[PDB]
Amino acid sequence: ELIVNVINGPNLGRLGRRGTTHDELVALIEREAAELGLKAVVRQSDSEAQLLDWIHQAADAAEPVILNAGGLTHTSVALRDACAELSAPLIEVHISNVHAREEFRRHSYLSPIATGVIVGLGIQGYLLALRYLAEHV
Amino acid sequence: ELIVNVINGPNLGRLGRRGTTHDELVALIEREAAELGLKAVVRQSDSEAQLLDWIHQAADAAEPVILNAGGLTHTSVALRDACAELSAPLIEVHISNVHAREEFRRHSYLSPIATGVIVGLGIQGYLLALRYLAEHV
Amino acid sequence: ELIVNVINGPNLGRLGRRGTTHDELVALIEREAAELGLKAVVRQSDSEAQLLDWIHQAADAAEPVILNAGGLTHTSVALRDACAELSAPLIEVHISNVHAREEFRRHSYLSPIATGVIVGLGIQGYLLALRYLAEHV
Amino acid sequence: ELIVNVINGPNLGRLGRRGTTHDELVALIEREAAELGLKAVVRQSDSEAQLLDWIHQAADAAEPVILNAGGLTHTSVALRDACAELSAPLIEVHISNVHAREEFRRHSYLSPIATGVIVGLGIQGYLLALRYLAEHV
Amino acid sequence: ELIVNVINGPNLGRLGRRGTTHDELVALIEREAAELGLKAVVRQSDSEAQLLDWIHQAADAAEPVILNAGGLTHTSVALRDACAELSAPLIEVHISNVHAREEFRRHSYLSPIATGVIVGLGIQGYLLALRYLAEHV
Amino acid sequence: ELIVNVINGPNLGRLGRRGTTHDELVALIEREAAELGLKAVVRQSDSEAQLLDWIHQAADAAEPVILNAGGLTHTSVALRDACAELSAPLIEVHISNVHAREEFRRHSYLSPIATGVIVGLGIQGYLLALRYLAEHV
Amino acid sequence: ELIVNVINGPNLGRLGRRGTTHDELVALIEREAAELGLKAVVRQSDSEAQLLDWIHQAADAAEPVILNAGGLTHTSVALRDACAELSAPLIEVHISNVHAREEFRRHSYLSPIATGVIVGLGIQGYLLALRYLAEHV
Amino acid sequence: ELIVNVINGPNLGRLGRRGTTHDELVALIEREAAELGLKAVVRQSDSEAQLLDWIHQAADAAEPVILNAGGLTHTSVALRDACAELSAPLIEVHISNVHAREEFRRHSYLSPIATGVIVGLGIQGYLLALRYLAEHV
Amino acid sequence: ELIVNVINGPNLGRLGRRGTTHDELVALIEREAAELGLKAVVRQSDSEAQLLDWIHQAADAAEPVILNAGGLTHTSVALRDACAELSAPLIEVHISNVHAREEFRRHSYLSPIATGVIVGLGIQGYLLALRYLAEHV
Amino acid sequence: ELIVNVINGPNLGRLGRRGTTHDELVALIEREAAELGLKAVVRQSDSEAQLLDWIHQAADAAEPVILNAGGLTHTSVALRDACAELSAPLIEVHISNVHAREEFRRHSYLSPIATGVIVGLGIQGYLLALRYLAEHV
Amino acid sequence: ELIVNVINGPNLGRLGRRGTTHDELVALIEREAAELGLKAVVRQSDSEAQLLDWIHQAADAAEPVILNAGGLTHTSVALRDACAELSAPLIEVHISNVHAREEFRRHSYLSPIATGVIVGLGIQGYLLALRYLAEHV
Amino acid sequence: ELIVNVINGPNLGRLGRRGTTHDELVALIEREAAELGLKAVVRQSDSEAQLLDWIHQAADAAEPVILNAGGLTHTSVALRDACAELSAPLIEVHISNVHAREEFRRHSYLSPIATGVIVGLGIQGYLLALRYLAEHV
Ligand SMILES: O=C(O)[C@]1(O)C/C(=N\O)[C@@H](O)[C@H](O)C1
Ligand SMILES: O=C(O)[C@]1(O)C/C(=N\O)[C@@H](O)[C@H](O)C1
Ligand SMILES: O=C(O)[C@]1(O)C/C(=N\O)[C@@H](O)[C@H](O)C1
Ligand SMILES: O=C(O)[C@]1(O)C/C(=N\O)[C@@H](O)[C@H](O)C1
Ligand SMILES: O=C(O)[C@]1(O)C/C(=N\O)[C@@H](O)[C@H](O)C1
Ligand SMILES: O=C(O)[C@]1(O)C/C(=N\O)[C@@H](O)[C@H](O)C1
Ligand SMILES: O=C(O)[C@]1(O)C/C(=N\O)[C@@H](O)[C@H](O)C1
Ligand SMILES: O=C(O)[C@]1(O)C/C(=N\O)[C@@H](O)[C@H](O)C1
Ligand SMILES: O=C(O)[C@]1(O)C/C(=N\O)[C@@H](O)[C@H](O)C1
Ligand SMILES: O=C(O)[C@]1(O)C/C(=N\O)[C@@H](O)[C@H](O)C1
Ligand SMILES: O=C(O)[C@]1(O)C/C(=N\O)[C@@H](O)[C@H](O)C1
Ligand SMILES: O=C(O)[C@]1(O)C/C(=N\O)[C@@H](O)[C@H](O)C1
Repeated sequence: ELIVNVINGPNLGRLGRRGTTHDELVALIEREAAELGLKAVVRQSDSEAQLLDWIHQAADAAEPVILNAGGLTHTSVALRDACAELSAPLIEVHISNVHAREEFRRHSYLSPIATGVIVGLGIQGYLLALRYLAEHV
Repeated sequence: ELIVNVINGPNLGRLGRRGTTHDELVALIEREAAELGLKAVVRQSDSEAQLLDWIHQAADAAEPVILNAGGLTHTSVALRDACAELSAPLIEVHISNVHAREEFRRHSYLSPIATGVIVGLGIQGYLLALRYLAEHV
Repeated sequence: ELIVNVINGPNLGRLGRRGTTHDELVALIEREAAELGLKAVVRQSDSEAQLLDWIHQAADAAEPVILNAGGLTHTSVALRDACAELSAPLIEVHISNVHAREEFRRHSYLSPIATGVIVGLGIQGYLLALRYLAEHV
Repeated sequence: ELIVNVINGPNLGRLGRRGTTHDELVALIEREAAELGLKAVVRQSDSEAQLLDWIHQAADAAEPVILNAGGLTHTSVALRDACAELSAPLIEVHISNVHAREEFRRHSYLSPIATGVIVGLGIQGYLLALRYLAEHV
Repeated sequence: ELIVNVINGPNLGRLGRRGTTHDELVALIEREAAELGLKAVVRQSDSEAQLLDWIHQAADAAEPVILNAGGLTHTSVALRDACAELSAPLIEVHISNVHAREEFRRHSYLSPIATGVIVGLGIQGYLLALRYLAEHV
Repeated sequence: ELIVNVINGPNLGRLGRRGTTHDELVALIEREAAELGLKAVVRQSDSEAQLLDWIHQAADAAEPVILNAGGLTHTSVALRDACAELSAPLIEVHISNVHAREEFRRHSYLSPIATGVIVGLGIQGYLLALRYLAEHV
Repeated sequence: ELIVNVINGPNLGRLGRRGTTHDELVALIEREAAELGLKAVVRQSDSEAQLLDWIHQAADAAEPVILNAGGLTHTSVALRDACAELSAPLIEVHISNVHAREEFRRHSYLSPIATGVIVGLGIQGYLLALRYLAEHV
Repeated sequence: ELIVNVINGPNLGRLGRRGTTHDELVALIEREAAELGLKAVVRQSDSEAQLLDWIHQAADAAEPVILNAGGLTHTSVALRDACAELSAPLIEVHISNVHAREEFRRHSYLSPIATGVIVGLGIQGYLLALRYLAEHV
Repeated sequence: ELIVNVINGPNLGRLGRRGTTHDELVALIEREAAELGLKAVVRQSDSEAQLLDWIHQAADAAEPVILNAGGLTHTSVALRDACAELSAPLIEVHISNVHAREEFRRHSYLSPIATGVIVGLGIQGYLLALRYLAEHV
Repeated sequence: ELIVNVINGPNLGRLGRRGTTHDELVALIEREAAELGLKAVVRQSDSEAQLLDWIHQAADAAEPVILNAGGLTHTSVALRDACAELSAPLIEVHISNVHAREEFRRHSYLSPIATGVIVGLGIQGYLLALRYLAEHV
Repeated sequence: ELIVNVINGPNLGRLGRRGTTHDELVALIEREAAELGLKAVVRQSDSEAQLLDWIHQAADAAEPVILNAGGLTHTSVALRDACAELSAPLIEVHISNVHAREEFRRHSYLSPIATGVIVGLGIQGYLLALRYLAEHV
Repeated sequence: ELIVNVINGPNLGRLGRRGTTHDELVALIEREAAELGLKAVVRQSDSEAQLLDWIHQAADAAEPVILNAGGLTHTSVALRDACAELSAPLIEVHISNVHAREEFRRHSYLSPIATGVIVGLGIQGYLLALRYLAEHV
């Protein structure tokens, strides 16, 4: 199927003063998706409720999700539970290597329900997640 | 007093694809409340802030609350603290038996401040909570 | 610099039925700030996303922050991460002595990134935080 | 006919700090109406213009009105004139015995155009007004 | 000057079920004004505050006012006081002969500050008020 | 307590064409309040319903009120009744000496429930009311 | 009575690229109405629901209607039924001679309930409909 | 299941000047539904698009529908097609006996896809449709 | 010219529960358009008035239209008439073979004014319509 | 053609404290237009963008324009360029004799593209511009 | 009089990346005003129309204005003309020494109508303008 | 970097009646950008303030700008000053050869601060500006 949802959570709108901005990340993702024959829909919110609604829509549409949940990765049971309804693949992405950072960042509520997880590969992590989904149609 | 607040948290709007829908649950609750001589006000949100506001209103009105907080049961100190202001009974309800599921679901921030807790009895749990409140006027 | 942000999180709007109201707290802070030659901007929200936006603005303006995050003190990685972007001082304040209360309240995601922390001194804690910032220009 | 309008004027939203709240009053009225085979539509406003619009709608629908106009009972010719257009019964209700209070409260612009008046019987006054209308179909 | 304000108060929107409707009254006034070389601006509200704002605008513009205040004729000091600021003529109009009706309708807060008063001549009263203003330029 | 509410009713927005404007009056009040160690919150409306809501808020906050109700002084039972709920002092102020004017202005629905009344001292009346409240803490 | 409603349906906003524009048509109608001692209220919509609401208002006001329903002439039972409630005359107008065009345009749901019908006389058809209504008062 | 949707189309808001009003019809339906152990959700629109959305929601919820489509009964393929998605029963209702009226009213796009059809039994037709659905659970 | 409008009418938003969703259809169209050197603007509405406005815009821009009008294909003269203003090609598309279905679906108000018509080729019908327009520049 | 646009730019809303107000000017223009068999549409804005939009509409409608651009007369190339699209006459009007004032006011970006220019004849300048257009049909 | 308007034009919201921010400038001005016994109202816009409205309000209130018009200093006749209506002092301020910069910045439309002008003294220029107005009451 | 801003000023929305429309220009730019590996964000406004905000965003994002400012090219110091904050390249584009037209069009406030300028090459000028930026990364 063509459509892949890329959903970014809290503080990811701040990319590029936290070099690559979130707008630039959207552009990079869109270009790579077109190359792969996909259509990427990229969304970012600091609101858990908004993220939940986007995940609910992806469940109702049976669309795959690439999710970088920011701080809610480590803290939100609610976001996990929304993701548990997804029928298509869920790929967890983090820009930083969360396993090399504070202890609290080494625990994810999403990893057990995700198909797979990419961390520490920068923004290329998103592009690699897209290529997985393209080669897994 | 006639009025009981029934407040549902994250992902409870998704009932009936997660058979009984949330609209149907509202109908069942309303019917049982009328039978018991009560009026039930049933509300659902995926927003912690919205849930907090509803709990604040119930505190200011000295109205009892039946609360199924969804994932925030396990995670939100803020929701607990809002519930601590309530003067009337607080009944915690979960549809599933949270004690039979993942370890993280066996811990609730609400149970220590609730009057009581019903889990694992399905949607009938709400109806049983209503009957407690009716027989405790 | 003149401006200091005072940001209150969940349930702090309920001060004075939880004697001093939040409006009164704003007045007290404003008066003390004028005495110190500062301008205080006091804001309160029960919404994590709203708190994040206010912290983002303070980062972009290089303004100091006095933050009483309420229940999110103990639970929100996202709020921590927003505060990590601040270049000016961050002073954590709690009205109650959180170290004398439930175990879960003795852990803060903010303390490790804050300049300093004041707890248990009541509403005067805010005024003392302001005086620190004034004497540290 | 099934429908009865119950219209409350200024300060009646403050019931229960001025024990029974306005929400509770609505619940009590609704329950009694169902028992009587009626449907009660209960509305409250501190705005004369809003009350006038509700009375205008009841005139256009030929629906009966139970009206507790609050302070406007004693002061508003405009509200009287709107009520003069009603074709169905108008029942004036006051919770307090207005004849036992200040002199200005013993004069009503509505009493001369009302079918009848109940005062001093508490919130039961509304329920008794409903029973009149039910037995007068 | 060309412009005359015609301002109708409470219950005057109900003309023609209380034969001529308020829309028809506007049409009649507009036609007569054009014949007289004037421009009539006709407005109606059940809101005292709205009437006050229209009178305030006419004061700031030094425009004459034809005012049929409905029930507020007999009751509103506030409307009187707004009219006291007018520099151009104020003509009070009532469709019915208020002196032939209930005692309370025979007292007007506006008559002492009006240039003159027309009552009991029907809707033609407005047209006669316009002709006064035209012949008094 | 720091906060005092100053509430102006109908036509008081027109000050300074009815020299000192309402904006200027707000400035004068704010300055005097700061001198006295108070915070003044000054509001004006031509809407009775809006005034009622502001008085309701002051009742719920146990804050004192300085009220110049304009024409509603003489006419509104509803405004009186809202003021009767206040627990802190109510000071009635009029700029003009109402006892030297028309007979209808010599009767107030508010005076019997007010702590005290200042009339005829101009805009300084407000400043004197503030000084009373400051010396009565 | 002065008021006549002129109601245009789908595609009539496109006049003057489909020479005379709809704005110009409104102007022509208004001028002719003034000459005849009438007031014309001219409205156009591509929305059936909006047309229905305008017809409902004309029924409640007992005002005559000149209706050029565009394509809905041939297709809408709902519009017919709304027009059946009118007590004053209904004049059907079409700019083009619908009887000289496609077969489907030679059938109207409105003609059987209209007083009369004018087709093929251009925009003058509206002006002639107005003159009928003026001479039939 | 408890919930039944009752959907009324064009001109059904005009009931009771076209004796029983639409508000009264809602009341009658609600009462009968409660007696039968159901919950009725009654909606009316003159907009085809709005009716389509309500039918779409009933399809997604697998809820039964009682539909009186007004004039669109005879004309709308789109409404038919929306109803074809319903999995629960569809009961077509008309207040009037459409088979005794104009020829065009004797053809329905909905009858072939409806479970059954009630016509000519007045407003009781709705109540009888509800009783069918209750006895067919 | 680059731009082609693809306009879908009633019930086409329901694709993929009526496998391919409307979002997916948009993606497929966009990709094929880019391959052909075109830009496709894809819009869907259940509102006739909205469809009319989109067709009006395409007329004013002299842009070609691919139109799948859903049920309005068979019923709307208004939509036909809007399409008659188009100067660029109009291609009618239906996913299903309408000639193999109910008799009423074998009649189209659009076919006589369309350049051409594709039916029964699924969603590929849209892509084939795009390729026609690209090879006809 | 009947319609003439009269467009006023910055500071022209302030007429009558800068005797005749802008409202009065509108009235005078409307009356003169009716006498001449025209319809005048009079608009005023302090926003260049708003003026541009009004000129764009007049270009699309092939309607004549009487333009008093205020200060933008001397400064705005953008307004000139919008006026260059007009096909019907453009008449430039100024109330004051701009040639007798500061040097900067003696240069207009509009005069070279206008049909003609009237200055220094007061508000009658507009009426004379209207009479030109009427006699030039 | 207490009130002074401080109005900033285009690009002045960008202060502190173009050290002192606009928020900080507001704070500095407010503090200095309080010291001088004044109340400063500080506003900034990139919209000429918005600046014009603020100047219009200051004219109607007979309040003094400190104006740093940004680029419109050199270009806007409209802003000049609005300022010409002011009866109280107008003080022109620029942060930079405009006489040391490009030739076009050495010409101001405002200087000839201003009381006086301060340039090149930084943000202190505003504070010095305030002190002028305070010593000139 | 991928993103380039293309910003069009006054009257550029009117392209294609002033053959290629603004929508078509957007399409052409988008296609060329994709070919070059860029993402173009194309915006048009007749509002100087809106253009300023878009330039401010591009400054904060360190994104390059292709700017065709329309008439403001020749007149706006404010727009120049906003562009002076840009750190990435600024390319000035005009469709027409401004040096062959009126004298006032041969002067630009933007040229001295732009990297470079393209005029007179039609809409291809934008595409050539994009190719510069792509080859200058
Ligand atoms: O490295 C990442 O992508 C992160 O998701 C960014 C975060 N917030 O935006 C973190 O909280 C996190 O642990 C890692
Ligand atoms: O079983 C329940 O009712 C739950 O509250 C549902 C949840 N979210 O909606 C859970 O997160 C939960 O643990 C149990
Ligand atoms: O004592 C405080 O100031 C607290 O921040 C208040 C809280 N919510 O408003 C707490 O959750 C907390 O632990 C302490
Ligand atoms: O007793 C009552 O019900 C009253 O209507 C309440 C009032 N306001 O809410 C009064 O002003 C009144 O006289 C009595
Ligand atoms: O006769 C009139 O015109 C009146 O103003 C109508 C009223 N309300 O609309 C009255 O209250 C009145 O006394 C007379
Ligand atoms: O003198 C005053 O302050 C007054 O309150 C002003 C009024 N309206 O604004 C009056 O109606 C009044 O009697 C006195
Ligand atoms: O000729 C007319 O006036 C028409 O009503 C115009 C139409 N739409 O605007 C038609 O559909 C029609 O048949 C005739
Ligand atoms: O009799 C009915 O219920 C009808 O549905 C009412 C209609 N519109 O509201 C008709 O168009 C119809 O044929 C019958
Ligand atoms: O097959 C199609 O594409 C159709 O247009 C779909 C419809 N509604 O969405 C029909 O009403 C139709 O006849 C065919
Ligand atoms: O005299 C006029 O009509 C003017 O257009 C008024 C102005 N602004 O409203 C001027 O700027 C002008 O030069 C003349
Ligand atoms: O130096 C100043 O304060 C200026 O007003 C700032 C400007 N825009 O914000 C200029 O255009 C200017 O010439 C000087
Ligand atoms: O030729 C161009 O692109 C121009 O920028 C268009 C204009 N407005 O849209 C002009 O004012 C201009 O001089 C040239």
